[PDB]
Amino acid sequence: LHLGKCNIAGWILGNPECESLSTASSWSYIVETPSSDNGTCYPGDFIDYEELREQLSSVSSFERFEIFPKTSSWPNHDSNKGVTAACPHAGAKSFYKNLIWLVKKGNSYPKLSKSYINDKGKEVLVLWGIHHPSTSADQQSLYQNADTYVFVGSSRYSKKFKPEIAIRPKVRDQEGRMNYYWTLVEPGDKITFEATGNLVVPRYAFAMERNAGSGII
Amino acid sequence: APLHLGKCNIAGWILGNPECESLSTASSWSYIVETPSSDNGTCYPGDFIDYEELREQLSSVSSFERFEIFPKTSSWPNHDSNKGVTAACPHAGAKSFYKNLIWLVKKGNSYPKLSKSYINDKGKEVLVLWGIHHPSTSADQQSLYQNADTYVFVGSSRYSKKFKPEIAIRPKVRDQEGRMNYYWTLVEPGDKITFEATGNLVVPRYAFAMERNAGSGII
Amino acid sequence: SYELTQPLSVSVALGQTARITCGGNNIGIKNVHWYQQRPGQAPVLVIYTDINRPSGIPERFSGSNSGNTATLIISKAQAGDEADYFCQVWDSNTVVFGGGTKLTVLSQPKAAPSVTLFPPSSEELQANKATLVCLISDFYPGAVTVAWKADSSPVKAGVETTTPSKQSNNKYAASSYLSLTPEQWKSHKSYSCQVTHEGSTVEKTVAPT
Amino acid sequence: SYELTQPLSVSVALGQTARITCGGNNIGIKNVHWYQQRPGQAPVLVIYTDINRPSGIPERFSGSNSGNTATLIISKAQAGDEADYFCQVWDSNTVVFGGGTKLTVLSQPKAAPSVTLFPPSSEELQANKATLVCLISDFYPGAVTVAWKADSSPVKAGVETTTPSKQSNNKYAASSYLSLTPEQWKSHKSYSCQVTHEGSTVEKTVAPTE
Amino acid sequence: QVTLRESGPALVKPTQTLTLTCTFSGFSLSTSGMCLTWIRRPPGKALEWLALIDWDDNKYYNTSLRTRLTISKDTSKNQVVLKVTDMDPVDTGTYYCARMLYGDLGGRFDPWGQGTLVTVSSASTKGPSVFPLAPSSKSTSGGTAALGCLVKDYFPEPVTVSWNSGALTSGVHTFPAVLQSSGLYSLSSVVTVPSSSLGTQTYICNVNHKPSNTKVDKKVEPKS
Amino acid sequence: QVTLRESGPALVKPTQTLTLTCTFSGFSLSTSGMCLTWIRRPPGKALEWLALIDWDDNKYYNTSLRTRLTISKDTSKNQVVLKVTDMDPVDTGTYYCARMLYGDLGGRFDPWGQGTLVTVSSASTKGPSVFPLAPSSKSTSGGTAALGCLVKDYFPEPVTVSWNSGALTSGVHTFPAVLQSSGLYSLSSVVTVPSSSLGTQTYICNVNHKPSNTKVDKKVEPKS
Ligand SMILES: *[C@@H]1O[C@H](CO)[C@@H](O[C@@H]2O[C@H](CO)[C@@H](O[C@H]3O[C@H](CO)[C@@H](O)[C@H](O)[C@@H]3O)[C@H](O)[C@H]2NC(C)=O)[C@H](O)[C@H]1NC(C)=O
Ligand SMILES: *[C@@H]1O[C@H](CO)[C@@H](O[C@@H]2O[C@H](CO)[C@@H](O)[C@H](O)[C@H]2NC(C)=O)[C@H](O)[C@H]1NC(C)=O
Ligand SMILES: *[C@@H]1O[C@H](CO)[C@@H](O)[C@H](O)[C@H]1NC(C)=O
Repeated sequence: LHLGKCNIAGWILGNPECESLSTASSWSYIVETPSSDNGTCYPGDFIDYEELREQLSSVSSFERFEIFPKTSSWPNHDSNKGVTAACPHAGAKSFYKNLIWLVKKGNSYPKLSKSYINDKGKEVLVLWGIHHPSTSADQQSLYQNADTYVFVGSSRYSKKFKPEIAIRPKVRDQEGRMNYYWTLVEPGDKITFEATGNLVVPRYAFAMERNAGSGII
Repeated sequence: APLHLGKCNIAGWILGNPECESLSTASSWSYIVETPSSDNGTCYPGDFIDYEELREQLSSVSSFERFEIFPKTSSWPNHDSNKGVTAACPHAGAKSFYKNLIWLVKKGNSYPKLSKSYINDKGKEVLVLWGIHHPSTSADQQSLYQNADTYVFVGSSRYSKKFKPEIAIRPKVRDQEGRMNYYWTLVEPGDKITFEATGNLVVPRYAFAMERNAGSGII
Repeated sequence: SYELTQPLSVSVALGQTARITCGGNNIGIKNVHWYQQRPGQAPVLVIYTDINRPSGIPERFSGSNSGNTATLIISKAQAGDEADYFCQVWDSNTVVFGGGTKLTVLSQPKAAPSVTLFPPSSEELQANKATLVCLISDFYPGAVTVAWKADSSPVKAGVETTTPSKQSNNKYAASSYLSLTPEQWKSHKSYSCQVTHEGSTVEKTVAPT
Repeated sequence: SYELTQPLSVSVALGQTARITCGGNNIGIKNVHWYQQRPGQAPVLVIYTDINRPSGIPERFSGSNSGNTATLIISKAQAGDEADYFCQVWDSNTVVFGGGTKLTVLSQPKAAPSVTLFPPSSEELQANKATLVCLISDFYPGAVTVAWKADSSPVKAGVETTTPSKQSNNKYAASSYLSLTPEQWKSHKSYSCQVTHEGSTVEKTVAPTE
Repeated sequence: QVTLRESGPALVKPTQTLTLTCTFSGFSLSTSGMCLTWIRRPPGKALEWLALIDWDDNKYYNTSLRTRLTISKDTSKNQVVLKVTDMDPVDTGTYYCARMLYGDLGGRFDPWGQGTLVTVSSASTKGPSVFPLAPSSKSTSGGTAALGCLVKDYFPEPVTVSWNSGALTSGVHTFPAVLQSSGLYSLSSVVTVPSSSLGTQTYICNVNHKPSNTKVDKKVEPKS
Repeated sequence: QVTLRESGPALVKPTQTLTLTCTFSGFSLSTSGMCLTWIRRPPGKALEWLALIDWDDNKYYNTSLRTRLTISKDTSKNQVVLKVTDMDPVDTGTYYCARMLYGDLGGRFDPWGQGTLVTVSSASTKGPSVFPLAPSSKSTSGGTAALGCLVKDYFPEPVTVSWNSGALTSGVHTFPAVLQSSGLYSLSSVVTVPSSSLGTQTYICNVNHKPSNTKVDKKVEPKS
């Protein structure tokens, strides 16, 4: 579709300004603005953005679904605290609608291990993020554990993530960074998340069926 | 008068961005004038860590001398110090790099474990800077540093951090889909700074023995 | 600087919900922290960055932040929640505190005072001194009055009475001292401390013996 | 889109330095790779991204790149360096090759050809065929003429001769064939293959019998 | 477990310099995002921030009081120092040492020290006279008795009172001091003990008036 | 080691479809920055790029010949297939398989396969005739003798020639073929062997013309 003053990243991640939209179910190309104000509200670097740009260029069937329900998928962690000033919505802190910033629950961030099998009969687009805190204080305050790791694994994807604690130049009042990754899950495959902190879990995924060709305008 | 840079920022000046002159160094200054967000700064894409703190430490200086802490020709005999060039840092049309950093590459089909150290004998705190390269693909990692699972460790009496590089395709910035992070520290006199890496390390060529003053900022 | 504005006092009925506001221009995008200071103790962090609750803080403490107003919510207000609350932000390399808000819990039940009274010790008499200590504790509200008596005459010289302060059990304690000379002490038949609290009176009497 | 330009050929003397230029607008800010393709072999990467040398490539290979011209530099040119050299880049997310440069090493020493002549095999004669084979090898330069003789008469038709090709030892080899009928081969007293190379003549002769 | 302690209740004459030392443990100041802060509270008066030092030896100050404040960290051992030049009576109050956690999360204080009382006066110190309060069973108590200690005529605040070197804590009630017309302070501390323990147990109240460096151990025993 | 093997020399008729198959080992096509590329070289012209497939299954094509190219990764078997429809005589040449390494270094080919010879012609495939070249000593320097094999009248190129099933490579010289006036090819292969071995050691030249699916083993024995 045509998405106004938002970019692909902010639209697929669900920036607060791009907003939860009904959207269409099929398109052949995508009309973007040369420079968009609302991309990634928390500072970071979208990995394989050009790859995802072309995969989403032409889609015949597009349906978003809550892969991990915010309410019951994370009992051992806090799913209702992950808001930031870098992602404001109408004078208050917010975050991406499709991602959940998981925080410790009290004085414990237990080992996380969640899985999802693709029973949608078509490849599902999953997106997540790893938060790199600005200081060691935020690492202890957010995820308790000092030495953490994130592991995202499927039959077509395997990578471990080691967060780095460092004070980046302040952008949107943030000195930490947050990268965003994504993978496609073939039908029948099982994506598995394993982390002890710094994981921005997915809330809404996207079951899709792509087409050949197309680009971006 | 104190300092002045002009077309470059502090980052491009301290690192040796080949578009700013590296040698117009007055021995002392009270404050610094520059263009903060500058065109010529960190030419290879990445983030400068603790950059705002480094600006204050460099705001007011009484004595400032640059010196080749690790001579390019003799400090790295088992690694290649003449191949570290990029199109993101151009000079007279060819590729170039920072005048004060050396991008080390494997020599042949081997990148032996690097371990270099310097003792502060200048009689004052020495400013040491180094970079960590994050390639875009595992093919670049094998072509530059041979080894697959590498690590960088920088240790001193007043600092300690281990660096694990992440291989990922970041959005193309200045014709580079990989990233390079820049770090710095101050070595008190008598203290020994140590570098231990099996790849991805952008070793320092020139350090800065200095004596700081209290106060001052940036204009 | 940056202005943080709180109300001076907030009062709530027992078992109800209190809401202390912290005003600031576009404060919704700023990180607000709340600190509780009960009378006579050090401040403690009860809510950091707007909504988060540290360990050990009871569940009735919550917080919100949006627009131009931060807010500290204390559901099921208890007597032990009477304290001073301060909002704070770290802004432009400077701490910024709010003026603070004294929270009082209305409709608290009354408590009758226990009144202990000591005669002048023998050692103080040897020092050519004599003091009567009247100790008043475990009463609510804080308002009491103390009257001393020589035999039956009501004395008014050499009397120092404290202001009642909240002790740890959320009630008030107070003390009154009657300074006499040793000759005055031995001169009279007895001395009485008379404490009046909420229409009721307790009187205790010591005698030189 | 992007247009790489090379010279059609470059010549150097033995031991001198060879330089092959790759032309392109603002090529200095682009990663140029150099590939070598020896006669009848698969290409090999000799220089990647401008100045880098892979393992096994002799150290006399180097490169440079600035302004509008990239260069492959071969010091101490050897006879085995004669090949086709191509430059290649990645522009607009496409592969772009150059026209290629043919490097000829001059001043090479001359070598006399060894000639071997085989008569028609008894097995071939039974197939109503007959082929004389004249195998010429180990000569430089690669310019020879071949003449066939029947007794002492010139042989016209039925002659197939190859163009010389580089050997592994950087010398040239050639082969010439004479097809006869079994009755022709038994009719003449002898057949001869004459190989002229650099003004020198080597003639070999075969005759029929058991 | 984090521990923040201040350095002794002080009496400072007007125009003199106060010096407070904060000793800490359970964490390192060199850790990223760790700071130490001095925050005071005068009588009445909202909380007032003074100075902060972070993990990189950077120093921030109450800009209204910048010329009088100096914060520094002892190169030896885990200690922080605050110096406040020419003190005024308005600078009287409790001075708290607190760790400040910094990050993109905001800049908050946890935990706080127990605080130290600084009194700016020209009146000079005076040790306390300690008299025992013989045990009694009349007012309140049941099978227990009530003995105590009278801490009289001292300046300035505070005095710390314990019983049996801290071995007795249950049933101890030290009342807030009274400011007498003489300008001095006086308080009383009592403890309810079983009436059968009188005679079979020694009871000693430990009074410590650090400003005068006077510490008294008064033995309280029944009057026979 | 890294290995790339092309699939068989092919003779294609004009307007037919060429199908090449490259098999690889020593690396995984799914590793980041790994690609597989088809590059051909017509006789008398420079290297021309055909197609490319990367680790993200993205496919890149020679824009000039996009309508005819089709590259794909055959799942499971570590094989990339190139389909070129409407094959014409200009498409004749050696087709190479090359791994392309992609990164910020800039996309380069290493290693290359040894290449497969593709002939586009309407002519009929003809298997060769093999005749022994009995040993002679007129041109061998020592005791050595020169025996060989005449591979005559085959189409198209190439043929392979070994001796004793590959157990003999020393002294072997296989001369390049001659394109006869009949349009067919002929070549000879000779091997210099010791004279003492003659009669007591069997020498068998092994000829294999894959386009005609013909393989001839020829024993070259001395004249008696
Ligand atoms: C930095 O230190 C300052 C003291 O040097 C401190 O100033 C204090 O601020 C209050 C206002 O909040 C002053 O005045 C107030 O007086 C009555 C007191 O209840 C209020 O009702 C009035 O509105 C009036 O504003 C205090 O007198 C002043 N403290 C003094 C003079 O000792 C700042 O707050 C400190 N800054 C920070 C960020 O903590
Ligand atoms: C793509 O294929 C075309 C052939 O259809 C190539 O175009 C010719 O390439 C040869 C080099 O072998 C040149 O001599 C011709 O001049 C080219 N003709 C045209 C019209 O361009 C082309 O080079 C191939 N692409 C690449 C990158 O090699
Ligand atoms: C310097 O800036 C120019 C543009 O002003 C840019 O083209 C060049 O790449 C920069 N070089 C470096 C080394 O930063």
